[PDB]
Amino acid sequence: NIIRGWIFGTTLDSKTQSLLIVNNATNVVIKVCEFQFCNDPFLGVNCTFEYVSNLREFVFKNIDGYFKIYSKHTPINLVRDLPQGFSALEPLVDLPIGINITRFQTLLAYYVGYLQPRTFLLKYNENGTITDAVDCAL
Amino acid sequence: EVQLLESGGGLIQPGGSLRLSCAASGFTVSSNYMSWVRQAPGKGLEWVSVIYSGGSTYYADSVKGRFTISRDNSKNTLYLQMNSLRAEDTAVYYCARDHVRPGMNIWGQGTMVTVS
Amino acid sequence: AIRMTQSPSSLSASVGDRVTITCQASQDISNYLNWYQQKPGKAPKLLIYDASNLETGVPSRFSGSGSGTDFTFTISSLQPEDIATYYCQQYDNLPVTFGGGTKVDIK
Amino acid sequence: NATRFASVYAWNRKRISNCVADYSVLYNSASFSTFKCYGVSPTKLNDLCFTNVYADSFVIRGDEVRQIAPGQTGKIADYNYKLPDDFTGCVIAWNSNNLDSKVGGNYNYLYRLFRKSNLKPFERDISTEIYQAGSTPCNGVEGFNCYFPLQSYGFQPTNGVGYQPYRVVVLSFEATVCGPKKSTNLVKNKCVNFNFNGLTGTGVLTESNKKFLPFQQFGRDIADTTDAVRDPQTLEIL
Amino acid sequence: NLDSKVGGNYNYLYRLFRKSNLKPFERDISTEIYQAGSTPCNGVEGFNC
Ligand SMILES: *[C@@H]1O[C@H](CO)[C@@H](O)[C@H](O)[C@H]1NC(C)=O
Ligand SMILES: *[C@@H]1O[C@H](CO)[C@@H](O)[C@H](O)[C@H]1NC(C)=O
Repeated sequence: NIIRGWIFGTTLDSKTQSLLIVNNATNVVIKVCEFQFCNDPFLGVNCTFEYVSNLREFVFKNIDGYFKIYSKHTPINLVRDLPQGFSALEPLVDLPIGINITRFQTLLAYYVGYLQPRTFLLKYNENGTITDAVDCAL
Repeated sequence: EVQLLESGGGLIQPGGSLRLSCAASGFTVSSNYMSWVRQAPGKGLEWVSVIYSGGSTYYADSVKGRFTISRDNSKNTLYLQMNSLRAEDTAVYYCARDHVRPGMNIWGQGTMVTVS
Repeated sequence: AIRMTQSPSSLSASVGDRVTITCQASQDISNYLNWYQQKPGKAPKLLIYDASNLETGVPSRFSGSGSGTDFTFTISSLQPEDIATYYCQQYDNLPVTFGGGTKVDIK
Repeated sequence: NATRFASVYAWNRKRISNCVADYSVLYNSASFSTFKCYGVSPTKLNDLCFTNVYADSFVIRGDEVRQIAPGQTGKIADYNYKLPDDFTGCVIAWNSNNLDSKVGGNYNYLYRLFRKSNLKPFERDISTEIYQAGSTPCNGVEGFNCYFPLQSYGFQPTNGVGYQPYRVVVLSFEATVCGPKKSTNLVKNKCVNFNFNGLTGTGVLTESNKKFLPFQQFGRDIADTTDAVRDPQTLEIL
Repeated sequence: NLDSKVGGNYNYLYRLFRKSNLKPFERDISTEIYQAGSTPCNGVEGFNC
């Protein structure tokens, strides 16, 4: 459990609001205050919203002022690369924050990819879950 | 040397106009509450108009729409523009720095406006 | 509009006698009532402000009391130069209104 | 229902966001002597969504409640709290002589008496600088033509209604704040015109046989037609 | 020039409340007291009446 949280925003220097999400070891906390961040905000080895609650995949996106956060967890036995296979990510959070993001940073090996506007064919089985997909431009 | 000196009064035909100037010394007019008060001959005192420090203007019902009050910061002078003058407007017109606190209440000496 | 009533209209008393006039308000004016002395021909001169407070320089013989709607103005010992017309005014609530006035003469 | 209220010159501002606003607690209360709304209807407020709501609270004289309105002038409207001419909100007031007046006289509540110019809409002036009313400068020292810009209310119980303290709350409507939008009971095996969370239609709702996921709401047939829904209150699929 | 007065002309009126919107060319001149609250007015003006 090295990786702990995320910071999203535009400047992240107490000049504009910025999303801060931190899982302190039992508690998930999401804030959008105009935090003043350190140069390297690491953890020991104006607020408009505030909420308090192996392989892990998340999808963060911001559309029309809504911040969609999808997630999925699964066990794994592998170190040097991502596992090959298919799995769908369910939605977990839909923040009405309305803050536009340009940049972000992690808080702790991980992997980052960038979405593109493509067309996909999704196969829904009898139980409503996605079991396979086909990229229509691959 | 705090004092109010005023002038501009005289005879004027009914329906005519007349402006009364009230020159000040010792304080700033544009920063104080100022008032015009008229006294008809033989009668009591009658409040006429007020300008606040911020500039809001208030007038009595008997001169509302006809009289106007203003000031000039460069000359430190309080004015009272009188229009559509009537015979019942004949009085001595005192200008006064309104009392707001201890010892700032000071009155002019009035000028005789005679509407005839 | 508020209406101040001032009694008596006229008054004559001997030198040194206690002189007291009243001023009843039509509405409650708290203690925001002032008193003026106007000698003949001259401008009004503020003596009492806020019902009971004496303006700086007024002789001690001038007094004032009252709150709400009924107020009083008292001269301790009347002096010859006290001859004048005395008015009451309220100023907190607009429009500003005056009293009927009280003429004072020496006996 | 706050215990302490602020002086009008230092008026308090609460920012309300991300909540369902129940305005029925207010316009159905008989404890308010003044309740005037501008650019909105009091009863029709539970059906309007807004981005932000601002609640400003302070204490003034009853005489000066009339100044908390668009286009008003006076010692309060000019120098303490000013509403714009295009105000969209509600002004609520009630007497608080039982709370904010002391026997010997309460002096904790203040109002600004001196200012060179009027306040702009929603301006909060908390200055303590000595007011330079004369030609000479004050240099932070009181005296002639140099007055403390604030004045103290003399809130005593024996004061007339116009002089007793009134507590005021100004709601400003500027979407994370919506009104209740209650629901009703549901009936099955009968043709109904229904409106679930975001969708509307006409049909018969029947006990289903499917197993929706915990996050799925609306079903869909092969030909992009609504087939089943998740009831927002009862965790049953229809 | 015709309908304004220095003291304010109030002879011209406008309806401010109604239980429903007027139908086309409908004319309503009734002076019934509008009940703005839950308390019946019974023809008596007052709070929410
Ligand atoms: C679908 O769910 C049912 C019970 O909800 C289960 O019995 C069935 O095995 C599931 N389908 C698959 C392919 O696992
Ligand atoms: C909603 O409230 C009703 C009672 O008002 C209760 O029976 C029901 O369990 C509640 N549903 C949820 C999801 O909390």
